Amino acid sequence: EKEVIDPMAFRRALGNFATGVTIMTAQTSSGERVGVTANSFNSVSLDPALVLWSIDKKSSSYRIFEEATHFGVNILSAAQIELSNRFARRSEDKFANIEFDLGVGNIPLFKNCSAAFECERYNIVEGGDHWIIIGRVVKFHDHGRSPLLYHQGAYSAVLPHPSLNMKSETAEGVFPGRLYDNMYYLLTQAVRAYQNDYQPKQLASGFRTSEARLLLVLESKTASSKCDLQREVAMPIREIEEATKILSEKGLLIDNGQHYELTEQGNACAHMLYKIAESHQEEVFAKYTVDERKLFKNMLKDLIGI
Amino acid sequence: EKEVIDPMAFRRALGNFATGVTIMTAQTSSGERVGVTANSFNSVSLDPALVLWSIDKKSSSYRIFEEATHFGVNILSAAQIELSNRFARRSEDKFANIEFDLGVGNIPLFKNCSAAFECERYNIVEGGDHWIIIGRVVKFHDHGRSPLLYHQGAYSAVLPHPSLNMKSETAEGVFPGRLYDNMYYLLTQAVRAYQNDYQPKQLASGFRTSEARLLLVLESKTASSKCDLQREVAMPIREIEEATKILSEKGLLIDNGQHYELTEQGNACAHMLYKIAESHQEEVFAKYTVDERKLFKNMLKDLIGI
Ligand SMILES: Cc1cc2nc3c(=O)[nH]c(=O)nc-3n(C[C@H](O)[C@H](O)[C@H](O)COP(=O)(O)O)c2cc1C
Ligand SMILES: Cc1cc2nc3c(=O)[nH]c(=O)nc-3n(C[C@H](O)[C@H](O)[C@H](O)COP(=O)(O)O)c2cc1C
Repeated sequence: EKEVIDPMAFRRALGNFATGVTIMTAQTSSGERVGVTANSFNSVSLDPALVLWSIDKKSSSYRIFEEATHFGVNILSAAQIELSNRFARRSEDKFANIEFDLGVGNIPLFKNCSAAFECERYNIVEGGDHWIIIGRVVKFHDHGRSPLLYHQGAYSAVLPHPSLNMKSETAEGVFPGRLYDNMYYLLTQAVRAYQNDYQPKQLASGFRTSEARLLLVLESKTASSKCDLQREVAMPIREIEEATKILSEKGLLIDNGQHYELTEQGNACAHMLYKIAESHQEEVFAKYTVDERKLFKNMLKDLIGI
Repeated sequence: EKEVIDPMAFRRALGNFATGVTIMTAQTSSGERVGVTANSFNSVSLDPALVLWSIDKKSSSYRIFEEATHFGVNILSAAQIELSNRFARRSEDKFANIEFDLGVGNIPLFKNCSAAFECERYNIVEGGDHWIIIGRVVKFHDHGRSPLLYHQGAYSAVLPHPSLNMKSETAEGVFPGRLYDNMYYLLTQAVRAYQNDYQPKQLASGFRTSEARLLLVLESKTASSKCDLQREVAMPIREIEEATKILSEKGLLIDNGQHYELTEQGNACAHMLYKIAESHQEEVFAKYTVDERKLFKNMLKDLIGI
């Protein structure tokens, strides 16, 4: 006896494992290039230096990866969401107007990535409805740029710094070291404390990141179109479609032909998410004047540059 | 003669791919049980439901994963750094004083995780100095808790929210939607902008996250133990040892046998990292009074709870 696994509910469960984001590329001697956004990448071995990913067996790009003797792994930085979206959708020329260099074996390498790996195709292994492609790394580029994150269906970023030592007996002892008493560290630890308050409440009310973002954006109806919407929620199109379907089942959203609109329940759920977020600062700043609180927001906007 | 890339430079480069953190567990019919912290996990296939990970061929736990018919994947939450560290070090009893449940095939399952996957051992594939273990998922748990991240040798958290539209001619148009105009959103965008200023300057200096943290902490924690140090910098032991070896070869750190100590050049680098962080806010808040900046800092600390 083997258990039947629902594939969409299993896909949602996998969204709990955060990953960076890559684009796998290859080009033949002929001149045919492929590039495929992928988060199935991981490392295997240091010597020999080996990495792997999993490509759909129905992919139109599989033939080129199978034939080309070399392929590249581009680790996207936080600034490359547009690249990630371009190479996630079939089109006539995914590379149109992209700048890229040629590594060994004609590997296409994008500029401004967090890192890149030039691989020789090493082995191809059966993987259910995917093929597992194992590559030997023969060259790499390590730039260190802050990476693009993919988690619970949505694009995010890495929050810097180790946490405060919150059981310390001394006042300055809360900092991991005294040079962490600085404005940058304080801001990251304020975010971390806000998230620790807000996140469990959002989750206990039954919303995951991708659902939450669609509710908050669709409530305001600011350019409610498919390309405009993707840009605002920072999610893949495949994840927008999946998340509007769930919201539809919860009675929160209507998919009227071309665009999406919340229902009255959906509007109330969006507003409930706002009140949760605003709850923490309401409590923490209850004893500050309106002027002080107005001032705090303005200094925040000054660091942001708005 | 066989040419290979430097394994330790390669490991550093792989640090650019962010991942979650798992513990892999198994218990055989004879009662032998294992748990291994791992971040080589990823998904393979939706139908059949397949995932994989890679384990070191010299692992003393491999024999039990090879014997057990079933194994678990526990996706760790942000609050489980202690569990992560516990299951990353060889030990007489990793499971001592740890609460856990048993799944199918007596899989050890930990409490308070982000998610967990019960697998039947499906296939073991040659992986250089690792074995690639493929699992068929027979049951999953989807809790959605904020995840533990691992990036450039160190533990971090997720920075939430879609980025604001910096090219907006209107104040409202900056936000992905109007309900994102709240304190929590503004804090995360503040962190984003700060990091976009700080990060390329820390990179230009040659430091990755693991090195930077060690510098900042060791600059004032001149006598910390190896346990306290792991807790303070939020890095596993194995990364601390790798990072201090790099810092030693750069001339920034000495290992006198008992403790780690920064050199004169190490101290100067720690203070430079501090200046970079402090310089952004110093420029932006120049126009505010001495007491206005004091008020801002005090309000941040109220948010934190210190
Ligand atoms: C975040 C993200 C991760 C993805 N990861 C993978 C992957 O690991 N493997 C895969 O085959 N497709 C993945 N895709 C989908 C492919 O990008 C998509 O099928 C492909 O670009 C379609 O073009 P093709 O049919 O020419 O391959 C991913 C898409 C997104 C948005
Ligand atoms: C964040 C992190 C990720 C790790 N990932 C892996 C991995 O993917 N594969 C592996 O074999 N070991 C990995 N390790 C190391 C093992 O956890 C460690 O070697 C093991 O627990 C040693 O015990 P054993 O010799 O009894 O297996 C990782 C350690 C850490 C801290």
